[PDB]
Amino acid sequence: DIKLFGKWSTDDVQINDISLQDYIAVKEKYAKYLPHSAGRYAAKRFRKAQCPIVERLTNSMMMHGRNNGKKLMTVRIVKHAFEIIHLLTGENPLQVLVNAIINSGPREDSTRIGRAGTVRRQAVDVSPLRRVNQAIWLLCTGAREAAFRNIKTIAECLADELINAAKGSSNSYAIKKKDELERVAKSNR
Amino acid sequence: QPIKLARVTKVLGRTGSQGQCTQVRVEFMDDTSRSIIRNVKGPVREGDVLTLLESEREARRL
Amino acid sequence: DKLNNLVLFDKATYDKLCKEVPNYKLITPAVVSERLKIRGSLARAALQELLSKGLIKLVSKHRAQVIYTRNT
Amino acid sequence: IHRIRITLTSRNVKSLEKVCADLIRGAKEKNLKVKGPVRMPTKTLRITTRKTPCGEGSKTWDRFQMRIHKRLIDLHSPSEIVKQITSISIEPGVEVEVTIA
Amino acid sequence: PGVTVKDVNQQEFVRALAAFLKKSGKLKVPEWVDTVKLAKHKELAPYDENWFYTRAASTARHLYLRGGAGVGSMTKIYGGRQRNGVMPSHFSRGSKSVARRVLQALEGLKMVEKDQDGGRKLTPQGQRDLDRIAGQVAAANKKH
Amino acid sequence: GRVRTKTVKKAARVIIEKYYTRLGNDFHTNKRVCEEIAIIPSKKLRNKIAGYVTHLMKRIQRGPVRG
Amino acid sequence: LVIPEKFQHILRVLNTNIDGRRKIAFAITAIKGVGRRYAHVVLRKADIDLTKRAGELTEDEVERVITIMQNPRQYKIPDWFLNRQKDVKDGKYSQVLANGLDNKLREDLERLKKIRAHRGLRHFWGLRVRGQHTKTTGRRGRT
Amino acid sequence: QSVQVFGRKKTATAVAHCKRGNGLIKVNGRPLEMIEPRTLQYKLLEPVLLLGKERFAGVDIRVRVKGGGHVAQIYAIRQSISKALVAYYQKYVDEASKKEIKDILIQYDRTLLVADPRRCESKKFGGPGARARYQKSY
RNA sequence: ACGAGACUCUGGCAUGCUAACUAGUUACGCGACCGGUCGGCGUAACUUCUUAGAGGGACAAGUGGCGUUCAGCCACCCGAGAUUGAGCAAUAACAGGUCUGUGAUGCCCUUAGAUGUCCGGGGCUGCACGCGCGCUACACUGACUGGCUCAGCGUGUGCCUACCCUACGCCGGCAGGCGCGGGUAACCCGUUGAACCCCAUUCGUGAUGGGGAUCGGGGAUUGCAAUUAUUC
Repeated sequence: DIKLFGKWSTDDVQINDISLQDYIAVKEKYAKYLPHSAGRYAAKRFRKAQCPIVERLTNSMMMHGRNNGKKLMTVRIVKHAFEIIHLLTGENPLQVLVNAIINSGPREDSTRIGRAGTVRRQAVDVSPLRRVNQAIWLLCTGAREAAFRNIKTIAECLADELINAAKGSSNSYAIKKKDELERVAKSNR
Repeated sequence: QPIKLARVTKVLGRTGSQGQCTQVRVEFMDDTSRSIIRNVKGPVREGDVLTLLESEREARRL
Repeated sequence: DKLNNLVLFDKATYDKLCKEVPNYKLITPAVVSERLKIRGSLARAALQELLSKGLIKLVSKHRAQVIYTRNT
Repeated sequence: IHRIRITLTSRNVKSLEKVCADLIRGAKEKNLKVKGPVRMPTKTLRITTRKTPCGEGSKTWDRFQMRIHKRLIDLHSPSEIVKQITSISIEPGVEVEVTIA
Repeated sequence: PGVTVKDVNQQEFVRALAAFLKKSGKLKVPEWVDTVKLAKHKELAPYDENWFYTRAASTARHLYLRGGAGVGSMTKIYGGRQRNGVMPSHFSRGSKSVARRVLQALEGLKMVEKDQDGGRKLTPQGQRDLDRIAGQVAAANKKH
Repeated sequence: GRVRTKTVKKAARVIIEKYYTRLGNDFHTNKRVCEEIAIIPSKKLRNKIAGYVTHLMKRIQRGPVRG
Repeated sequence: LVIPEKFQHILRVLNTNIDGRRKIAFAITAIKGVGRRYAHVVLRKADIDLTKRAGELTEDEVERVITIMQNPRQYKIPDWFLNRQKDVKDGKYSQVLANGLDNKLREDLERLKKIRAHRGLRHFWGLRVRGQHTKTTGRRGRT
Repeated sequence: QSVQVFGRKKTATAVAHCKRGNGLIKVNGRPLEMIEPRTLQYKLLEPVLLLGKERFAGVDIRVRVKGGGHVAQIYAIRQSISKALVAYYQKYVDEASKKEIKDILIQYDRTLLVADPRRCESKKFGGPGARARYQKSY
């Protein structure tokens, strides 16, 4: 087979970015089944870029030190809630995933300029990689806080967080804090 | 606030207080007759595309 | 903080469960325990009873992660 | 009996290997069934210690290291030939022994 | 083309072994089941009330895998990290009394026999019974 | 981080200035001739010297070299 | 099926009101002797339905629990498992769980207080007598 | 009949002996798809799902795995299997079949034919971890 | 010229070579399964995984571009490796520390009302707060029944060196016991059956079962003595 997890279709992926697809793309022969191939992607600049999105996003689950390096839990926790998402939504655990991340990544940030600038900042464009990495962390942080002292468990916060991100709702922590940072930047333009 | 794409043609340099911005020249697709200078935040590449929220704004050059 | 949940059969536990609980599209022990505010022990007992009846479909089983889908 | 072993224990690899090659060549010269140089796993003793005499300054630990090596060679021969081939002007600093089965 | 002793899920294979043994009911239990702590890392009392059957089945499986597992091998199979609270924990061997009682309970019941190298091994009749169990449980869902 | 020390550069210059005829353009032959006609007490040093010798041969073909 | 009679949310063991919202074998931990592995042992030797809920527990089962826990001689459980092994005053090895006397047994320092031992003096000052360093640490409990 | 090509991952290793037989594969004297974690079963199963079962229906491969660490024990089984097939085909049958299988796997995954260069770095003194040092007093 | 680099040690490659019956493929009742998994055996091929020796191998070497077309840098083919990690580490100095290592010590204090091994009898295990190097913790990211399949470095039974790591049978919850005990070594520990997890009762959203951090009581092995239970 060539499908993700043997159930997720590989052929109905959409461009959906025209020319930003080069950094969010799962359509090649390297798109493997189980997102677990050790940590050889963080060894050189943009050798992470050729990695498929599913792999990096399941990698970004292990935070807080208590669950550091528990990639088995991460792949199980992604397989669960993937077998859920499409189910509750209906599309393709993939297409929904790319749409959710694209909707959860900021596009404009604020940076200080000059040798001694200490009063004002300036608006700057955000590169694909930076926003995607940040968005994945936001999604993971939202899942963690929906699983922290809350009635919801792991491998389930991710599903509804991704559904909200695809929907564009303010329920998800990701896009709501994206909007907060965007408002800060807009006041800082 | 329209959003448009422009192709990177020459990565001019790296600036910023501690250094976080890449100043780069981008040529628009739909015109190809006008190019601008933008400081993109985050790891950027050569020949890729960048999403700008404002086309009338340019960062400091040199 | 504190969450007082009933730990015995009562009027609310059995009612709106034969249809309205599988009437949703997403059913899990977390989902049922949240949309009914009952302990997961009796919820899992009812789920096992219904599975022995064979009207809901299991996707995953665990002591902390069980997945159900409508089969009626 | 035809069950004779010889044991060469040392610290340097060059002198021990030259001695082993000399012994194997000499035992090959006479028509002997000799087992080749068996290399026992070298053992290195690690000693991380204080550098300063009195505790003062930075915690710099001297990792003194001694590696020792052992070779065992079996051969089926008259023991008189074993004695006559042992005294072949062996290298200083190598300990050579003869073991019976 | 024959049947493999380990072609089944070892978890479900050992569960089938426990079910077969408790259907047989031959293996006895000692009088006390509440005195022994049963694990230097344990925090409470075991919640099975039948852990002797599972222990015997698992130990017979282990003796099938390899022999010589005498008094000194079993205690370190389940022995492990022992929480000392604030102190960094350390490895502690399993309780020797209950392990020795298990060794005496498995002995003398026509499944475990003495071997030249010490410890004990599995009598071939028990191996044939386990192979029959494995074949049946394979035909249950793996051969249909 | 692949700048050549003056030992390698000077040895390559001397070898090229004395033994132009023997050496060629393939590193695996320059290393052999260099180890033949020189006392190089290390394999790594010989590899570095031969690599810079091959680079110097690629330099001379396009024109005379200053050094 | 389920029991509609006798249903009480309180299991009175020592004229006390314990929380019934907790499941069995864990809610009874509140007693000064019953709890942790002690409760597990007494309910395991009680031979009752440990898989049932606390609400479905009947009066007869709590009565059986009281009978088994009153007599450590009911099932020949050795004395060392108990906390009052090798008792003071008189050699005592049975079990009696009751309020108003258990704290006096806890007040076993007064006997050694009367012997003015080093342990007695250390107990007088409220310090950790097991050799714990109290040089300047220990700021909790003094405001 | 036997190539014994082995395969490495961390300090752990796996040896896949390949012979002419029924085509069935055994690992640790056991069938293939019942490994207890059941999480990375397809990770080691990749060769079959990539090259097809027919390429795996003419060689009997017995794989033995030894080395500390359970995740280190896995990730060498599939590399050993691929290397065993490559060596067996090159030694016995012809070049073209092994060429196609190696080309397909490499275009899929490069790691299936070459070992991992990564290994655990030593720990230098003055700190709790490998690179990390003790907390300074300021 | 010194320092840097080179260099020494270490690892990423050796189906090329010298090779062992301590570790081991491939090898037929013996121990068995309706042609197949099973550390109980022995010679055979003589080394692939196993150990360590000679070597060899990587050189910004081969392409694309940038570069005062230089020194170099950035990507790709190939390759095990396209920056493995340490050791050593220069001028000249600090009134830095060490006279509590010195039987290396100078000069004052010494020269018995001593400034030592002798009872160890005697103490930093004494407390009204803060700075200074970590672990448990905050859980439905996991405590939790066990089903489990697997390590690396190495000290290890004594020309005054008594102190050694661990299997058979039994006892006991625990410290241990007795007969030979396996250890001149990869033969013995041990196919080091260690940490998480693939599951098995509770918790199903917590002050509790985790936090046992503070007070009761039971035992052993080197201890003339373990009180201020230091030790399990």
